[PDB]
This record gives sequence, structure tokens and C-alpha cells, in this order.
Amino acid sequence: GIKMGGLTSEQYHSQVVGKIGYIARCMQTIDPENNLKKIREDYQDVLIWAEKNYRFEEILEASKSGKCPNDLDALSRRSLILQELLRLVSSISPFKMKLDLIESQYEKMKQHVNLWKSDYHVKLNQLNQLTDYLKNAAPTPKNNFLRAMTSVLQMQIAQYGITEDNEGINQLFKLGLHLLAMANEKIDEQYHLFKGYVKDQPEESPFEGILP
Amino acid sequence: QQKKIQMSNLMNQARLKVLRARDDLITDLLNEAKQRLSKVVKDTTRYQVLLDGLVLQGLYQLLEPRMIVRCRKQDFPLVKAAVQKAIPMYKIATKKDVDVQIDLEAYLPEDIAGGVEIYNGDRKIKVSNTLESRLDLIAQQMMPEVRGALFGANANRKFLD
Amino acid sequence: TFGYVHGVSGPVVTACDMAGAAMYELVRVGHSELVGEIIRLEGDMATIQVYEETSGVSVGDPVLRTGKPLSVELGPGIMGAIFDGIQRPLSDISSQTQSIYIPRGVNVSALSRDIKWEFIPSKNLRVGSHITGGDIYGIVNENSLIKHKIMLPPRSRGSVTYIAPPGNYDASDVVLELEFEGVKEKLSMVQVWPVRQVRPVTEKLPANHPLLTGQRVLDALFPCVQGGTTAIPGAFGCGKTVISQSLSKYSNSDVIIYVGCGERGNEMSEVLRDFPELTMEVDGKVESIMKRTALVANTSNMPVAAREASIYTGITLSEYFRDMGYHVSMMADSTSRWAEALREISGRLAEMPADSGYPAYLGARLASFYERAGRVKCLGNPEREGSVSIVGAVSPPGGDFSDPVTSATLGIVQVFWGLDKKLAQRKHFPSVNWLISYSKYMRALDEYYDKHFTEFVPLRTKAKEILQEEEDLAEIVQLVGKASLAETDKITLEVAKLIKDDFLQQNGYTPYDRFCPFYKTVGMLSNMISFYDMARRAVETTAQSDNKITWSIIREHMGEILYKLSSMKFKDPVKDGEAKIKADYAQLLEDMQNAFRSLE
Amino acid sequence: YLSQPRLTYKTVSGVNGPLVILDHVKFPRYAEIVHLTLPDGTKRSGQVLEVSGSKAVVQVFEGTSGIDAKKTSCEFTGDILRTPVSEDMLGRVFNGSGKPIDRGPVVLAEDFLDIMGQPINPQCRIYPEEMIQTGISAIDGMNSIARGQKIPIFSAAGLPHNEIAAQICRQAGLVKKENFAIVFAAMGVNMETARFFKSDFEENGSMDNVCLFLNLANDPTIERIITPRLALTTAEFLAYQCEKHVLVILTDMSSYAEALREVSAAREEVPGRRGFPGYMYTDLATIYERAGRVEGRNGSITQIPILTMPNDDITHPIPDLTGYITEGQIYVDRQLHNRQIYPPINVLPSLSRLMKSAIGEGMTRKDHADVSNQLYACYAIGKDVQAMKAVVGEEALTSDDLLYLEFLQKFEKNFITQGPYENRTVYETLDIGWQLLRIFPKEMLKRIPQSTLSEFYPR
Amino acid sequence: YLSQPRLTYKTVSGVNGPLVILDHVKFPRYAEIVHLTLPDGTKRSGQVLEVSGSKAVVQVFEGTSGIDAKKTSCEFTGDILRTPVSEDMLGRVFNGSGKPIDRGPVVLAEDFLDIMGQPINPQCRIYPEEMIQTGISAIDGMNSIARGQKIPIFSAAGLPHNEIAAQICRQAGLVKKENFAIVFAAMGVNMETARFFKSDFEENGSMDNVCLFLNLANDPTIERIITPRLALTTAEFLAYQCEKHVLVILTDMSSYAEALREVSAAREEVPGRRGFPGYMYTDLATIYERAGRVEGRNGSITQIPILTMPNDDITHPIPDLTGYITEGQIYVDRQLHNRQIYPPINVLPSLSRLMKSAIGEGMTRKDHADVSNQLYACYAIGKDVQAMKAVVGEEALTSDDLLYLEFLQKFEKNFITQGPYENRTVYETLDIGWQLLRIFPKEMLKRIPQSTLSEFYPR
Amino acid sequence: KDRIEIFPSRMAQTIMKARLKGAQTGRNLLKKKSDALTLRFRQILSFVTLDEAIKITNRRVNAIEHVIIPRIERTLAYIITELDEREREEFYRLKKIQEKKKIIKEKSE
Repeated sequence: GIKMGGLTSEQYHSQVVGKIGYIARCMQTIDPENNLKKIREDYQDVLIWAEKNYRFEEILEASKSGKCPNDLDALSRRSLILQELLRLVSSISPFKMKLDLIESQYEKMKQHVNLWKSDYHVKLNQLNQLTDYLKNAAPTPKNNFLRAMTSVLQMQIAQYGITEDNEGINQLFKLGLHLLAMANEKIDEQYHLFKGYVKDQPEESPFEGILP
Repeated sequence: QQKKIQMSNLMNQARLKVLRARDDLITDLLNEAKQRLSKVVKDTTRYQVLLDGLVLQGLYQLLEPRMIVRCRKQDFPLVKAAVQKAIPMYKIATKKDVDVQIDLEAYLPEDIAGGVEIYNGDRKIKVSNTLESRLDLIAQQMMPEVRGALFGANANRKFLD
Repeated sequence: TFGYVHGVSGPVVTACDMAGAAMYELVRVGHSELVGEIIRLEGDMATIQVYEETSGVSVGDPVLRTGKPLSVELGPGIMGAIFDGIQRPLSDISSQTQSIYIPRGVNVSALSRDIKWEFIPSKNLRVGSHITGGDIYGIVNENSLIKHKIMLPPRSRGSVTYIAPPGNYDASDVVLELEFEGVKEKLSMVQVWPVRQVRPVTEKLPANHPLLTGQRVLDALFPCVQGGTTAIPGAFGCGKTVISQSLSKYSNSDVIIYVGCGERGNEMSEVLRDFPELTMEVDGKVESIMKRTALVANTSNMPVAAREASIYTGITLSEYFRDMGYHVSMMADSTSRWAEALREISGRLAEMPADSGYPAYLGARLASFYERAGRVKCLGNPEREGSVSIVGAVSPPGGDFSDPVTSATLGIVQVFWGLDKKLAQRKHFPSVNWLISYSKYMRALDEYYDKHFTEFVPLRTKAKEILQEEEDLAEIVQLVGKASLAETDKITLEVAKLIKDDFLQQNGYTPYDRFCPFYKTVGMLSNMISFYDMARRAVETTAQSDNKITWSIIREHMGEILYKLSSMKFKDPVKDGEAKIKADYAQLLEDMQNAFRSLE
Repeated sequence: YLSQPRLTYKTVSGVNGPLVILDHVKFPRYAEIVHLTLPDGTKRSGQVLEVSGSKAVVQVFEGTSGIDAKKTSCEFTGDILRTPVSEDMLGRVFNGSGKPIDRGPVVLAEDFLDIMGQPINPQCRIYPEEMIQTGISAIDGMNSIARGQKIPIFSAAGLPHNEIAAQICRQAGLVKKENFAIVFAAMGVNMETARFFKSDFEENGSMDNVCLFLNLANDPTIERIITPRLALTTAEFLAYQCEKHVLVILTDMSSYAEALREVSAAREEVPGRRGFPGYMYTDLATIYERAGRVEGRNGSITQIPILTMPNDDITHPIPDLTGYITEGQIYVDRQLHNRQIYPPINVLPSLSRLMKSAIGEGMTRKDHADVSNQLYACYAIGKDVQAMKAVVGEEALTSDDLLYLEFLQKFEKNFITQGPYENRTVYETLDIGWQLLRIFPKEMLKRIPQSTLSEFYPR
Repeated sequence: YLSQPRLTYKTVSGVNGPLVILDHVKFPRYAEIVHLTLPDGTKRSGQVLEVSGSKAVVQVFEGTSGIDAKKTSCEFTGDILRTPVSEDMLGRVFNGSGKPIDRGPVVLAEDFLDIMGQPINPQCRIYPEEMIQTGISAIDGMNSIARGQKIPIFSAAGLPHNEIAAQICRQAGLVKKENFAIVFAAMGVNMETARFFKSDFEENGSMDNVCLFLNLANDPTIERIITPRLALTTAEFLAYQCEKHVLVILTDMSSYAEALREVSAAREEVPGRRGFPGYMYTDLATIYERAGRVEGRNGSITQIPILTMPNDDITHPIPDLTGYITEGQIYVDRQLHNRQIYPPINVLPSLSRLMKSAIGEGMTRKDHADVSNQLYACYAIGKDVQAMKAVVGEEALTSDDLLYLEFLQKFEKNFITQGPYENRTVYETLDIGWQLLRIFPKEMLKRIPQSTLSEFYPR
Repeated sequence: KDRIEIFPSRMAQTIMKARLKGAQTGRNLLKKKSDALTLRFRQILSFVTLDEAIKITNRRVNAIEHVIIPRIERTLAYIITELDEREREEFYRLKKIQEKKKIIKEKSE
């Protein structure tokens, strides 16, 4: 009963192999062209174990013997950072983010004391709330307004990111979420709310080049 | 005041009177059934078939290393055949060698319509496998259907579960 | 896999030729397949405790050995169903039989195998990849609210050899195959986990995020935190319905589990009838609560094993979703009835009784029950987090607190929402006693409150001080009649009344007061406390001589302000948005500060 | 049907008190019913309590005296105790074993039910709604019985708990703003009371709708245990299969509990709290909870268990374990009896948790809830004023106190005091209530809304 | 050492509750440890609590759920639970079974000690004659702590007894005007309690001298009665072999008593009170008496067996039997806590059975004993005055009574109230004592000789 | 002192419960006497005789509440606890008797 935290001896090292395989999968998913060289280097000690067939069992032995970076807490934080990068680029999948911004956002996450409780994390949770809803949504004024605004939101995030706080993106989050929570039966409020954005938006054609 | 009480007693006793009459109808039917089974045992080949079955069922229920079959004296020739057949059938079904004897000294009362009783070796376990006993067993277990067949279904009963 | 019945002494069945059996294993006794457990073992004989009636069981009957101990079946279809305490779907038994009775020896699978579920793989896994316990390899789309994430069962790991393509699969198919040391395991969408075993987590975390219930009282003064444990008294007149409905309807949790332990038939009917009729707005649509709820129903005449096991069946279902990253809120309708069932079994087993007749281990069972709640870091590479809260009720015979079950419970739970019946008789709801109730999470939440709201903490401190002083003054008022009484005490008495009337009291049958957002709750209290301080200063700074301010003068001078303060509860969050409500509350602050200024 | 010839055994290993231990029994069942034939031709019944291999142990229903281990024969039926049920048995009187004792025929069955039955699936249980009026004002206008609840009558020994139960059987029925039956079971009843029930039910014409089970104090104690199971087995047949509403009255559950303790001792079980079995809780629930409404059917079962409080202590396990799993209580007092008030029911300690659903527009009358609440407060206050009077005297009372004193005296004399042969329907009970309430001016009736007062208060 | 190969058995005879009974065992040894493997690979351990012929009864620590009868494999270690001990256990965190849970390695033993220990020869035991300065006036003044003394804190659920123990760990020094090794056994507690202490020990910067043993509420209840012995076994190594001064704190001993009661019921042992074993006292002495100094060695063990009192019942067997064994108790209550008094220590029902020798000339100050005794008299009388005044009223009191009411009120807020981080010296505590005593005239200070009053009272 | 010192018994339970009910009824009846005297006292404010009657009645009521009932309740709780303790030792002996009987039966086989 070594009971390292909440895990026993076999469970502890099994979770370590899982996190390493997961990071390898996430890294190819986020950067399939291997463009983000600095980010890959930060994970080299767990990516070096990738592209080898260990049938799970041999990499598990490497963890027990101490050859792998088997510290569970270090992997938890480092894995969280990478998969949060996946959410950043995945939730805006219709748009491409510039490579320089991807690395910049990565560094801002790595420097955070406790990323899980950051405004960065919350803003992504609001983004997924808004983008998951629309995955299976019927045609209706509300859902057309939310989709039009969501494409703008994704377009802007692709350009500014999330850690670089911007009043324009923050206001669009508030308006989208306020509509999202708005009663479906009420038409006039959602009608004026959408129109308010369109006419108040600093530009003249807020959706031109954003949506088909 | 007393008139109401008197009417209560009259109606309650009238209900019992008709219920008792209905119970006599059931009793008379059972008595008629017994007479009809008496007519059956007056046969030979049909009765022998009943004995072949009755002996087998007795043997299978008792499952003892030794068994004694007791019957009416006049039915011995038919029971003898029934046991001779029941034995090789019993052994195949149960894979147990049971010595089955027929009681030639004690016999069932002659007033029984028919059937047999089966005793184990020490006469401490008996199977009530007479014809009259079987009829009472079946008539009672099936009685709910007898009630409906004779007197009609319960019009107020909507769910049979 | 069969043994034979050797003998029956009542509810206890002795088996023979049952050498291959483990203690607290499961058996199906007789031709009706009666549910029971093996307790004592000796040689190739076993002593079976049968949950249901044993009438008709014969010597020589078969007993089918089931390798798993009492366990809960976990997978798609769990949501929206009502289960027996030993995980038997009551809504399927009553609908597959057309009966009104639960059949003796009924054998209905916990999760139906005739449903073709919409299953989408994670799309990240490939054949040859490494997967560990707690990992998610695909999601089943059940309904609009809760996504049912399919996790690799704990204590399993290896290399993935097969992944089912996207499509419609039922709970009897094979979705994922994995190989560990040459041994291939075929997994469906349903996993089995022993109900008495605690599902492992990566780490147990502190509870810091408030449980945002819709009531102003039982929040502002007595906070609960996600992952925390509380107790609620259960008396006929206490008004416990308010908490049950408020918690299931408007809570910020994701999944609600309601656990009955062994209540009166008519009480279980009320819960089973009410819950399906409850709805809440979600994405602007009104959805049935049963789409994100699961319920375990046990009446007092259910098998004692089920009534005792119900409490663990519920929490096992709770942890199942906890491991998905959801926040789960479980209510045990009566843990006292559970303890009654537990004492009954101890009696049935002729165990030595302890305090007030309860088993010696009563405290250990309650302690290990509540310890399973809390915020955790989940297993699996997704690095997700979740929590289980417990709001279990206590209803000791006589209403006393001396019963070991209530005494032990209070020493375990960190929040006590003490309810009262006197308040209900006075038509004051929610019926919260205030002086008895407490919360021990006030410090744990101090970080959250400072970060997001700032003024909440000094306000709740002053609020409790004002309410307590009203109680302390009770003797002075009774012996005086508010004549020989300080004007500063009159402020305390009348303002404390204002608090009780237009803040702590909440009318849930009004459309505007169905849910009080926190920012509104702190707004209401802030203005009342700000008034209190202004009124205290108005009297104290002028109480020396010549020209002094009194409470009667304040009431006459700014009667419109006292009205505006009472009117604050009517700011309907559905029509008046967050900015509008704050704007109106800011105006009251200005109106008040100027009203007092005119007095100096 | 089984159609399997029965086996009769003469193999007896021994006899020990109420138990007979048999040997060489083939595939015995637990709870199997057997019949004994003694050397004197006497037949006796019993039930198998333990089967340890070939050693079946049977409890004899009657006494075991006269039984030997050499000649007594034991016939096995191959089945358990299943009661013949029909609609026709309504209007009959049976003993604890289910046999007629009214000189009528044996029941001609429509079906056979296991008297232990099965639990009702909670998913199909319907919350209680309409009311079943009893005819007794003290429990119709104050603590009514909802059509589906289970509310016990606690009484001390010596109080007229049996006379009230008999009155309920004669007077109870539907509100009537043909489908109502009562199943009445007396456990451990003495010969004098057994006559009381039988004769009182027959003479007053009520028997047509009553199924009466009498288990006498000197009858086999095991039969006392099945008696309430037969009563509920009948109630379930009548209620749920024949679409009608059944009121079930279980009299002297304390005598049942005593018989249950005896059965536990027969099994050599170690007694639990205060000598009672550790499973008394589930055993009472097993009986009590076989009641209520079910989805999709128009029938219902209600219960009024009646329990004698040992030493008049409500804390005793019998009323405590009962009340802990029932919905409120009627509560019969002693002071009211010594004051020669009938019925002696004390409205202040009584409660019916389902009254809120039992009464109201469409079920009784609009003002039902309001009259009940105001009368309760007025009676409680009158008692408080009466206590004051004993200290300060009559001259120290004010006009309002005198009104509460007048209410108290006339409330008990006109509203609570009824007599055993006056049947007060719910509407007359409410009208009598108003006669008491009109003692007070409108301004003192604080618990009745003004709309109710304006319609009902005058005249 | 044990050179012979160990035997493994698959001969389990049966399982009854927590006890696994083996047969066919070669020369069974009493109180030997058995390791067993379940069919699924789970490893568990237990101890032989009975041997007879070829049979042995093994109590399994983790539990008996999942134990088979045919596939269960058991091996006999051939000795008693001797556990590895080393000095460098300080700074490590262990579970209730003695295994590491801090992601470090297993213990690299300096020796193996018998968990049961040995009684210390009373002829070599040296009476404690050193005082520890706890910094709490409620203790250092009126109930001093000696080094080697056994002083549990009697508390109740919800009271801050965990905070008091934590405070004591940081500000416990000497009155010689020193680094204590702390062994903290966290048994039967929730995560938050264990994390509270673990964090506090790090916050205090003393973790290098702290060894933790955790056995949480969700851990097996049988291991909870060896964890204290594991903690004490380490303490004995450190104190008596390495001359380290050790402070051993055992968390709510009531979880030990309840775990012990479970074992007593499981083995059907003779109960004493409240279901606890009749040998509970002897078992407690085995735990408690592992304390005190030994002549010729410079180490010591001081114990603080804090326990929760069931329902605040001071006569409950747990605090009762402990009170008979330990040198007194601190005792906190709810009457002080409910008034936001910290620490909520009630001196009246408390005592320290070494105070009379650990104070005075050469230890603290010569008036120490006199100040304490008079404060006890004044405090108790003030409580008597409240008991009277509650009925007779303040106006019924005379000047002789008001002095004790003034003392009582000022005593609690000036002498007892301090705060979690208020560290007072023993000399300041006595000076405070005098500040309260000077409320009374000399003639009323009847516990103090004039040879003391004449020197100290005038100030 | 702390208890009335009646030996634990079911007879003691009945007496203590009746004694408690009596004390509670007396408390309420004397409280009503005090309230009546207080109203007349305040209305007048044969005056000093009312002040003495109120102080004497209130003192008696306070004693019932702070001395006599607490003492009866402690006695009753003591009685209940000790009676459950006696039940346990009877349970122990009966259980061992049942086990010894089973052991004797096994020896006979």
C-alpha cells in the first residue's frame, strides 16, 4: 500500500505512461507539420519515447525503473498546458492562427502560476459553451445571430489570442453569452440585441469576409 | 328501528343460503365426477393405462432404494404388468437400481375407485397415489376455472395480474 | 458456475458444493433467482443472506454464483432512470411486465441493451496507442444537457487494438479492445464497479468554489461549497421541499442524484411524481430536470439490503459522473432511515449492539460515506476536474439530537442547514433556524469572495452580528417594551427585522424571486448594512446633547428610503439585467447617503 | 396446478415445544404447509420453518400435545400457504387461518395468492388524493383520512379503541359529493370482543361491505401472524384487481407484535430491543406499505392500524416503530374518556399529514381547510384560557378569554362528542364547526381568509 | 534471524466476519503475521489472534471482502509484526500500516522492533522532573505539562482541538530561563484534518523533525488499532535509542476505541460498558504507557492522546478509561467555544497529576502552586455564583458574590483568552494570575499562606 | 445533587416521566401566575405586596427551570442509558448460550 496520493504503485506508473502517450498524441494533433519547434523542445523528454513500439508494457517498466520523467505532478501541469493549447486552436478550427501567436500564447500559459484557475481557462470554457451549442442547432433567428457572432469571435481569437486581453473580444463574449442564455421565446430582445452589435461595431461590415 | 335490524339478519342469512346452495352444486359435481371415474376403472385397457402412469409417477416421487406397491386385490394382474414396465423405465430415467415389490398380503380397501399407494422399505414414507386422492388434488387446484365455467366470469374483475 | 441449496433457516440460505465463492460475492438462489450475498463460509458450504422472501426455496435448488460483489452497472442510459437500492430499473420493471408489483426474483438489466446509442470516438486515439485507466475514448450523445463520456474502467490499461468507427451501438457491443501483456480485453459501453469500493482519483483537492443555490438564506449566511458535505433536518413541517427543488432546479452543478433510503410509500410517490414535472431554463429552452438527473427509490418495505445499499449505490453513481469532470450534487432523503436499515441487518446477523442499539461501526460507516465526497482531480490523460457534494438529511425518531446517527452526522458534515417548524407555522420560508445553523467553509471560500466580490465577507459578518444582537436584546425588550432602550438598539431591532423580512425570507412561488443571483444577494445585503451603519452614525454622532437624531426621527425623515430598501427583492433578473439591477441599487446608495446628510 | 401425488411421512426425529422435527424428507421447501394426523385421528396444521438437508422442522399451528414420534403422520402439500380469494368473500367472516366461521361454505376461489405477496413498485405509486369520510367528526373535520394514506390510532389499554373501530366500519364511506369495501382484521381478540364485532356488524346492515377476520386470544399464535397477511391479501385482490376502494383496519397490532416475538423465540433467535425481533421494523413495513394508489387503476387501499400503547408510553417500540413509518396519528386519550366523552380523541396531539390533499374544492367543500385550522387554534387557546382560569378565576378574565372558554365547553360537547350511532357526514361536520366558529366575531378568526368568512360565516 | 523458508497455504477453512480461519497449519505461532493473496492479485495481511491444534484464526487488516475459500493463498512470516525503524523516518509521511505515501522509498531499517513493545522496568523508570512551556496560560499556569507526561485533550466534535494541538507543536518549549521530534498519528480523520496538520507542520518550518502516520476515514478500520503502536514504536526508537526528545500526538483516540470495539464484537468478547471490550483498559495502557523518561538516558516521550468525547459525555468509557490511565487532561468544552473564546479550555474539570512536582523553586517561581490553587477556588466559586444567580437574580447577590462574578468574567477574557498565536511565558502567566487575584481582599484568599500574600499581593 | 438517585429501572422511567410532566406543568402554571401579577403590577405603576409576590413566584419558576427539571432530565437520561447497558449483557449471555447449544449439537454428530 504505497498509496502515492490517491494511486497505488501500479496505478501511479500506469497513469504516467498514459500522460506520456497523450502528450505525444496532442503534439501531433496541435502541430502535425512540426512547425512549433520551441514548444516541442519543452516536451522532448516525453516525445523521445514516442514513435517506438513499447506495447505499453516496456514504457511502463521504464517508468518503474526511473528512466522516464515519472513525476506525476510535473506531467499533470505540463500536459494540461499542452491540451489547453489544443482547445485554443481547436475551438476556432474554421480559422488558422499565426505561428508566432501560437508560441506567444504557449509561453504565457507556461508562465502562469495555476493555469487551471486562470481567466485564460475560463474564457476558453465560455468559448466551448458557445461553440458546442451550435454543433446541432436548428435554423432560427437566435442561432443565426449566434453563429454569425461566433465566426467573428473565432476570427478575432485567431488574430489576438486569449491571454492578450482585448475589450473587443471581451465585449463580444458578453454579448454572445447573453444571447445564448436568452429565452428562445423572446424575439424582440434578441432582435434588438443582435442589431445593437451590428450597428455599434466599430467597423461598417462586421461579417464581410468572416462568413459565407 | 328493530325492523332495520331484522332486515339486516334476513339479507345476511339469505346471502349465506344462496352461497351454500352454490357450494352444494360444486359438491354434487365432484360426486358425479367420482362416479364417472368409477365407470372408468370398470374398464380394462384404459384402466391399465392409468395404472402404468400412476405407478411410474409414484416411483419417481419417492426415489428410495426399495419400494412396495399396494393396490386393490382385484387389480393385481394389471399392477403386476405396470410394475414390470415401470422398473426398466425408472432405471433409465434415474440411473438408480430400485427393488420394487408388490404387497400381496395387504390390499387397499375395496371401496376405493382405484389407484395405488407406494411405500418405502420400512413403511414410513407413503405416496398418496390413489385415484380418488388425485381427483381431489386436481379438482381443487383447477377450481377457479370450474367456478367461471359453471357460473360465469366475475364482471367486476378487470385485471388478472 | 452453479451450486446447490443445502438448507433454509428463514432469510438465511445454506449452500453446499460452493467452494469457489468469495465473501460478499453475489448469488442468485433458487429457480426464481433470488438476490443474496455470501457472508460466512466454511469448507465447501456457504451461508447466503437472501434479500427477498425465501418462501418456496427447496433443498437441492440451484444457486448461480456471480463473480462480482454488489456492484453498480455504469454506462449510457443511467440518466433519467429510477433505480432500486440494488440497481434495478423500476421504470422498466413496471413497463416490461404491465404489473404493479416488483416481481420476486426480478432480473432486469440495469441498463437496457435494446438502445442504439449515438457514439462518437475521441478521434484522437489510434490502434497502437497507449491508454490508461480513467482515459476517455469516446462520448455518447444522450440528450441536450449531459454528454455521457465513456471512460476506460479503473484498474485497466494497455495498448489499443480496436476502435469502433462512429456509429450507433448498443450496450452489448464491443467498442474498444486493448491488450496488456498479450491479454486482450473487450470493453462495451458499460463498466461494473463494486458499490462498496471507492473509485480512485488522481488527487483530492480543497473545495473552493461556492455551491450557488438559489436561496438568499442558506447562501449569504451559511455557504456551501462544491464538494462539501452538509446535513439538513427532515421533519414534516420543516419545508425541506424548498431545498430539494432549489438545489435540483437552479444549482450550478451539472448532475443531480436524489437518493431515497427507506421512506414512506406516499413520500416516495411525492418525490417520483414531483421531480418529472420540474423544469429549468438552460440555453433559453425549458428542459425537463430528468434529463440531467438520476434517482434511486426505496420505500420502507423494500428489502433491507437495498435500503442499506441504496446510500452506497447513489454515491457510486455520483462518483461515476465525478470521473467525467462533472459537478455532482447528491441528496440523501433520509440517512436516518438508512441507519435504521443498517441496524436491522446487524440485528439479523446477531451482531453485538452498541450505542442506543446501533452497530459498533455506525460511525465508521458514516465517516467513510462522507469522506467520498469532495473536489478531485480526475484520472486519465484529459486532466479534467470535478466534484461530489452531499446534502443528506437526518430525521431521528423524536426530533432529538442525542441519537448516535444525528450526533455522528453533525460531527462529520461541515455545514448544518438547521431548519425549524416554528418558522413554517409563522409562514416564514425558507424555514432556517439561524442560531443553530452554521457553515465551516467560510474561510475556505474567502479566496473566491475576495477575488470576485470583495465586500461580501464583511457584510455577512455584520449581518450575523446584527441578527444575533436582536436575539440578545430579546430579554431587554420583554422587560422594557422598547421604552428604556437605546436608539442604537432600536436600529438593531428594526433593521434586523428588515433583514428577516426582505432578505432572508424568499418567496419561491413568485416568478421574480424563483432564483436570486449572487450579485443580487450581495447587492441587497450591502444596501441594508450600509443603511445600518449610516443609521448608527446618525444617532451616535448626534447623541451628545441639545439636538439628537432618534429612530422615530429617521423613520419619519426618510420613510421613502425604508420603502425602497424593502422593494429591492422585486428586481426580476429575467427582465432587469445585471447592469440595470446594480444601477438601481447604486441609486439607493446615493438616496440613503444624501438622506442622512440632510440630518447633519 | 402441480398434479403431483403428495407424500406422507411417519419419520419423526423428535418434538420440542411448538416444533416437530421430521427426517428423510424429500426436497422439502421452506414455508411449506403440511398436515398432521395423530393416532387419535385428530388432524392438525403446520408450516415448515427450517429445512436443513433431510431434517425438515415444522411448527404446528395448534398445540403439539399428543404427538408422538412413531405413529403420527405428516402429509406435505408440495406448496406454500396461498389464500383463496374472490369478490364473494366480502360479507363473510373468517378466522385467522382463512376458514369460514359464519356457518357459510368454504370460499369458492377466483384465484390463489401468496399471502406474503410482493412490494408495490414505487414507480407506479400515485400520491393520495380524495378523502374517505369516516362519519366521526373528530377525525373528519380535524384530521381527515386521505384516500391512500396510512394513519394509526394509538390507544391505552382499557380505552374504547374497539368501539371506535366498530363505529368506523358501520359509518365509513365515500364523500358522495357501490365501489367501497372494508376489510377488518382483529388480532388476539378475546371472545367477548369477537362477539361484539360480529354481532354489531351483522345487525346494522354493514356486513355487505365488510370482510371480517377474527383471530381470538386463545387461537394459535402463528395464525395471528398470517391473519393480517390474509386481510391485506384480500384487500389487494379487491382493490387492485376489482377496481374499488378498500379500507383496511388492523386492530391490536400490539398483539400481533407479541405473537411475532413468540415466533422469533421459536426460531431460537436472540431477542433485540425490548425483547422484540431485530426485524420488527421491516415486518411492520411489509404489512403497512401494501396500500395506496397505483397508476392506471381506480382502486385504492388505506389503512387505520390500531395499537395499544404498553404502559401508555408512546416511546415503546410498538407505537414508535409504527409511527416512524406512518403518516400522522389519531391518538385516543384517557382524560377525555374519564370525563365520559365519546369519542375520547384528543385533537391537539393528532395529525394527518395528507389532510392537505384530502380536502378542498372538488373533494369536500371550499372552506374545509380554513374551518379545520381555525378550530384547532380556538381549541388550543381555549385550553390555555382554561388553565389560566384555574389560576386567576372567572372574574379576572376578559371578554375574549370568555369566548374561548365558551368555545372550549361547547366544542367538546357539540363537535367532538358524538355517540356511537350518529353518522355525521363531512358537510354536517363542517356546518357544526361553523356553529362553533360563529361564537367569535369576524375579527378574532385570524386564520380564515376574508373571502371564506363572507361566504360561510353568516346565517 | 529466520533462515528457514516460509510456507504458503491454500487451506482456508472458512471466513466469519473479519476473521479468516485456516486449517492444516504446521506448528501455528500465536500473534504471527500472515500475508495473503486474493484470486485477483490483491495482497492483504493479518495477524493470528488464536491457534488451536492445526487451526489458526487470522484477522485481516485490509478486510475480508473478496477473500476466497479455494484460491486464497496465505504465507506465514514466522514472527510477530516487527517493523523497520530508522532515524531518518523524520520528514517522511506514512500510512496507517507503516508504508510510505510520500513517493519516497521504503524504510531502510536500522533495526526491527516488535510493534507490541515491552513494558519499561519500573525500577529504571525515572520520575519526570522537567516542565514544558506550552505558552498557553490555561495550561502553563494551572495545569503544567511535564516532559514525559501523558496529557490528552478531551474535546467534542466541532471544537478546535486540532488547532490547539497544532499551536502546541510550534510554541512548546522549556521554562529553563531545544527541538522536539513530533510523531503525529492521524487516524480516523478526514483529508482536511490531515492536510491541516501537514500544512501547519510545513508552515512552522519544522517538517524536518516531523514524522506523520495517516489512516483516514476511508481507510480500513482494523489498521486503525496498529497505527498508534507504529507511531509509538518509532518514538521509542528515537527517544530511548537515539536520545531524541519526542512529542507523540494521537488524533481522536475515539476512532481507535471504535475500531477496537468492532474487533471485540467480531470476536464475541465480554463487553464492559457501551459495548466496548472488558479489556479496553489494558489495551489502552499498552498504548498510553509508552511514555516517560528512563534513568540514564537523555531522551523522553511526551504524549497528547487527544480524543473526542461522544455526546460531550465526560463519563463515556473512552474519556473515562483514559482519565484513569493518563496524568489528567486539558478538556475543552462548547460553553467557551460558543462565546468565541480561544483556546476554549475549561480548567475546572481538568488536572495535571505531575504539576505538584514540576513547579516552584528551581522550576518556575516559588508562588506558582499558591496562585494556581487560589485561582481554582475563585473560578469554581464564580461558577457557583452564576448557578445561584440564574434563579435568585442579580439583586439577590451581596458584595461577597459580586467579587466572584467579577473575577469569573475578567478571568476568562484576561487569563484564558489568548489567540492562536499568543505565546505567553509561565512568568507572565503567574503575574496575570496575581492581577486577577488582587480583585479579592487578602482575607478571602484562603488557599494562599501569608508568607506568600505579603510579598506578591501588594503589587 | 446531579440525580435524584433512583436505581435504574422501568419503574424509575415511569416515575421520572410523570415527575417531569408535573414539573413542566407547574412551570407553565406559575409562569401564568407571574404574567397575571406583572400585568396588574404595571397597571398600578397594596403595591409592594405585588413586588414581593412577583419576585417569589419568578424565583420558584426559575428554580424549576434551572435546578429541578435539569436534574430530572439528567436522572431520566441516566436511567435510560443504564437500562440499555443491562440489555446488552443479557444479549451477550443469550448469544453464547445459543452458540454453546450449537457446539454441543456438533459434538453429538
